[PDB]
Amino acid sequence: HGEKSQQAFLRMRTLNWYDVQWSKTTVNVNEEMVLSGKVHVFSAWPQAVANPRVSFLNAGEPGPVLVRTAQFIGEQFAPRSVSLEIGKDYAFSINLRGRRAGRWHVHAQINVEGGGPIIGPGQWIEIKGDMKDFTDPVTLLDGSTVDLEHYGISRVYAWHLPWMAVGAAWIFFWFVRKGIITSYIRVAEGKADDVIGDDDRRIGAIVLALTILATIVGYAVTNSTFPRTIPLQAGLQKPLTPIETEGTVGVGKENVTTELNGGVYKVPGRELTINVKVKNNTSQPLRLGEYTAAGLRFLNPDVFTTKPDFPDYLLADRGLSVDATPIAPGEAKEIVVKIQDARWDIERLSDLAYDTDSQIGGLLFFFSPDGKRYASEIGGPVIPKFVA
Amino acid sequence: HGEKSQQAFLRMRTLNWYDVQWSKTTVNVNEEMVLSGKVHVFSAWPQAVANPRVSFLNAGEPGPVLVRTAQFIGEQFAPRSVSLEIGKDYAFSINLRGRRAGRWHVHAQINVEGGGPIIGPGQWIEIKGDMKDFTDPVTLLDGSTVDLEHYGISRVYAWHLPWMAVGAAWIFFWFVRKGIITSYIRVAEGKADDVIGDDDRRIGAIVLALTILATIVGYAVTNSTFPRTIPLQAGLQKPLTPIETEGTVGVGKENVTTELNGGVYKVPGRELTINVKVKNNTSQPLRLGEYTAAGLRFLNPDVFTTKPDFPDYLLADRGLSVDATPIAPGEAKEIVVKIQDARWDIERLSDLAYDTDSQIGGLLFFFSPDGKRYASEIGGPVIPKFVA
Amino acid sequence: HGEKSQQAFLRMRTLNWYDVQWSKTTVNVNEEMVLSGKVHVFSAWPQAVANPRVSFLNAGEPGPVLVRTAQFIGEQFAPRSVSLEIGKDYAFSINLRGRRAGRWHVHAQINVEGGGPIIGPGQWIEIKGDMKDFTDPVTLLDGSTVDLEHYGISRVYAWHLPWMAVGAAWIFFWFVRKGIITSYIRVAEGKADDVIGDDDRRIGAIVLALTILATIVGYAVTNSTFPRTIPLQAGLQKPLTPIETEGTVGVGKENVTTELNGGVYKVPGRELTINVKVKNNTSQPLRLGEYTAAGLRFLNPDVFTTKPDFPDYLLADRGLSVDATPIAPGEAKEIVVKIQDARWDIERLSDLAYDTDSQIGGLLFFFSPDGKRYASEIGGPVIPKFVA
Amino acid sequence: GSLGWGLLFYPNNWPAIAAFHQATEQHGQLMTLADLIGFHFVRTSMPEYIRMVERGTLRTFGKDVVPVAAFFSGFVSMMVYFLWWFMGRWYSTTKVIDTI
Ligand SMILES: [Cu+2]
Ligand SMILES: [Cu+2]
Ligand SMILES: [Cu+2]
Repeated sequence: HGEKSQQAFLRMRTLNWYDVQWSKTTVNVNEEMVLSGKVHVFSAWPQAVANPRVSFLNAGEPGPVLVRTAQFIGEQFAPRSVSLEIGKDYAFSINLRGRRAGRWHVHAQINVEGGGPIIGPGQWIEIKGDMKDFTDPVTLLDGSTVDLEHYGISRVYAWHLPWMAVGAAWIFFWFVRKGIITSYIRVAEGKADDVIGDDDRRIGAIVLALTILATIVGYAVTNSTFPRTIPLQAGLQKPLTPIETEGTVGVGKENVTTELNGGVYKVPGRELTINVKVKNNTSQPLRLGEYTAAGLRFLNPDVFTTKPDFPDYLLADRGLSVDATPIAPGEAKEIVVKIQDARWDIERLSDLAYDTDSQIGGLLFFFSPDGKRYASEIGGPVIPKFVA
Repeated sequence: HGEKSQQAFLRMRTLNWYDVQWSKTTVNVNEEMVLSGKVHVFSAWPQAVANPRVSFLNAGEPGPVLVRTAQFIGEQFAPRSVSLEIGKDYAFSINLRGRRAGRWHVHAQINVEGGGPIIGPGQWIEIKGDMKDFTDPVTLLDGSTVDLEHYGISRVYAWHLPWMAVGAAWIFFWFVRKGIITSYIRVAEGKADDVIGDDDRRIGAIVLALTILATIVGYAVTNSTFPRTIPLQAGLQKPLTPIETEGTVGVGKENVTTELNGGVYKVPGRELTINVKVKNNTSQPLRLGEYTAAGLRFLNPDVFTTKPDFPDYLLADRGLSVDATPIAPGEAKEIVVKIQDARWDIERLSDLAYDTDSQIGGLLFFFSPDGKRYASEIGGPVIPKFVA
Repeated sequence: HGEKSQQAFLRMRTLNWYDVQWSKTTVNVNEEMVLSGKVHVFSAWPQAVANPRVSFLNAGEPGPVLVRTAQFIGEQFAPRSVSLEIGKDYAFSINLRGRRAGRWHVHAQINVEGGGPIIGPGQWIEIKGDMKDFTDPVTLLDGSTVDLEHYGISRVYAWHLPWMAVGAAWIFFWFVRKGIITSYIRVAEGKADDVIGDDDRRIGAIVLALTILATIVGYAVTNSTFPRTIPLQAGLQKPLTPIETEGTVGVGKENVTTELNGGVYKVPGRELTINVKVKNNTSQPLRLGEYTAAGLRFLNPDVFTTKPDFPDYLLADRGLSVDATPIAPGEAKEIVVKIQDARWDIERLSDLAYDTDSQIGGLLFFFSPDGKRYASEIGGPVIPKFVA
Repeated sequence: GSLGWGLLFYPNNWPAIAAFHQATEQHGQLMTLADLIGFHFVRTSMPEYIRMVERGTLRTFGKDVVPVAAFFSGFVSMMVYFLWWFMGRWYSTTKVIDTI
């Protein structure tokens, strides 16, 4: 939920999220769901954020209200850290299992090691049931099942609480057999040996013998239960495979390319106006239908006549307009694009005035007569207009 | 001017400067001029110098004798740091405007973050006029103009001097109302309270109230003047676009490739003899016309019958010779090249004997029958000949 | 010899050694030999080991029992550090000269700056003769020969031992002319000046003038002998050239590609079973003849009916099998490959259960009807089977 | 005292070191005898990259490498000398304490 407070320019110029989807928006305790989507690694990665050579997919969520059961990105199962290449796109998905009854807002998230959290689109997901009923389970290599909700916790208490009890007993022993005040006085007066002589040392030599013993025993037993164990599995995963369908920025024979060429945003305000040198590059006439920034979607309603299923906070129908004059094929055309919506302000993207680099980022989505969507990356310096 | 003292091998094997040019060599105070040129990022970049992933274009010049007005490299406006890829070429230019009357020696310069200054060719630039006359100016976003030569400086003084005066007053106050010696003595004797009792504290309490107040006020006021300000704009710039015309090392279908295959320089001396494996690769017969090293130009006078406009210190007419036997097309030929000129020694390139890596670098320029110039990178180990 | 103790997974997923060859396995003192081979830089380089951007080729050998005379890698003479690119193959060779009579085990070795030693295949090499007879020699730039076995060593002693003697003399002098005990007592009593007054100071002033003099002399002399000297030559070498014949992973028009898809190894054990998605990709039918891991060779005896010359500890004839059903051309086939041999356990590759990333690596070698060998990289997670 | 100690270090070593800074050409490369000795007599754990020796910089101006190093060692030795003198004293302590 933090995303509003993060720096506007970093949000636009790092990860570009698209096609984010939640399998369900209501689930029972124990029922699965999948958050999925695609992401584009911005080609002019900001200094402020380390190279995303080391990154981690995650479910942006208030504690384990939903248990993650697996996740994937770059066509790999990704429980560990992964490399993202600057300029490429990756598809990801995260299998979530309902655990805690309530109405939670659940995000796509990636963390970069040099830089921190990057928060994707999030959606409310209602969970029904009683957490008492939640289980896992999980299959060991030996074939047996365990429920991770509870597995191992008994043994932990079985070891920890006895020792803490023993520890307290030992404190209370000495505290009783000698005072605090008595012992201070004794030591201060001179003896000292009235506080401790063997066989106080006998008692200690025995307690210690018992302790080492209990420790050798406890070790050997737990070694018999559980005779085959492995070290934590850790380390960066082999390189990912980017999206190649179809396309999909700088992929395939046919594409659109956009160069930003001046921009203006109103401070305070709701507006951004940009000039874009388009080239196309495809063998189709294209109209510009969409501009995505920080998960935010700005829609040309000439293209999106309907009008997608996607989180309210983040869905705008004024990403307009072309003239509907579909450009090419082969044609190169500077178009003025005027972005206007309340959400630009509400998601604090207007606070780019506060940032230390006044610069826009994101994907432009162009569409043919038929379905076919062609994506190009837009970005560069924009200037503020200081209004009343 | 430092370049001579810099280590020979690092100067040859980092940036390779070509086509450097000074719009003018004489200019009035306020009159513009452009320094421009191209640079080739040597393909075997030396350990000692950090990767040029973070660099900065600069006017090598003795303080602001000429104000820089803008600059560009890799086809971008470059007021901040830029990335140079190893192997590529970039073109740059710097708009200078005359400020201080005199005869200054103005270089092209690039600094690498890991490594330090790399100094390109420089040229004398006379400036005429009187610095009293120098102005900028510069347009704010609100539309108004300011002269940067003077802008803001009053307001600075207006704040700083009164405070220093207040500071001085307070010191003098106490130094008078109580002595140094009297105070020392009083304190040393026992009192102490004779030096400071309220209402010395009353005076302090009031001066502090007055200070805080003056601070709040001066803050608020400067907030009313100037109610719209931005943070300094900082950070590395998006990747540059390399030179692609038209050949231009490892670009296009047609090219020359040179391998160094033995070299000998005289210590002490003026000479360097190198064997080069040429391959061409173009569809034209090529003669070798030039060798550039550290901004230094060694010309074949068979090709340069005339004989370019370029700083005297740096222009040699003994980069000779081929046999004038124009090689190919398609032909692969080991040729002996003999470099000899006073400037090799004068620019301390002979001091490669002193260096920790005895190794040559730079560009070879081959020419067709007509104009067409084809550039290849040469470099690798050379051996000294220890002469009398 | 240490290699057995190194972590199994690091060994498999770093350098992949093939075609390692020892010119001789018996040699006389002063007689040459060449260790040569090729290496493949695994494509999913482990976090635990720095990028091999800085590495060094070496003869894994117990002190100088053989003197290295030259070495080469990436078609470069490599006395200094070199870059290895992830995914590429490089061929290397090392010229060794016999020096110490005995039976030594001599390895191919590469060290990565971030990470440490990677040990190649090693072979026993018998050396015959008497070390007394060993020489070099070596030719200086001025033309003269020297024998490095002995060159310079006299001059060192000539300078070192006098000064040590002089230093002792000085100690003994004061030790005698004053006592330890006497001097202590004197100083402790009050004087102090009875221990040292000029002309003890005169003796000092003279010894010092003699010392500086001897030092100016010795310098100027050694400056006359040896009047032309160079600093140590140090630094990373220009980028290597990878193997392009022919091929040879991800090189040329025709190739095999393997994807690991599940694996099982027995703990404890001798066995590894892997499913391999093959594609081919060549215009020939291919049988899988070899799997190389850590220098270890696992051979299909259907392909290797004979049966190569290669160190016993490291040569296995159960890398079997296909069905001998030669796959393609153009065919994509998932094949079960069963690796079994004592050497898997002996070279501690079974101690992958102990590692912190349970994961296999290496080259698969496919063969046509005729000779032609087509190499593909295999690697990925395996699972252990916990047996009795 | 410590300034001379610094300055004299390279000079009093030169006589022993100069032999090995004679040049040689191996396979097209320039090498000192010193590089070549290290190169020939194979150490299992001594990769050339590990050295930590001068490899050049864009701020060396000369010709000045040894003299600046010698003076730098001189000036820094002053501080270390002070510190170690006083530690010589501390270690010369004859203090007797009363318990452990
Ligand atoms: Cu949220
Ligand atoms: Cu100059
Ligand atoms: Cu061995």
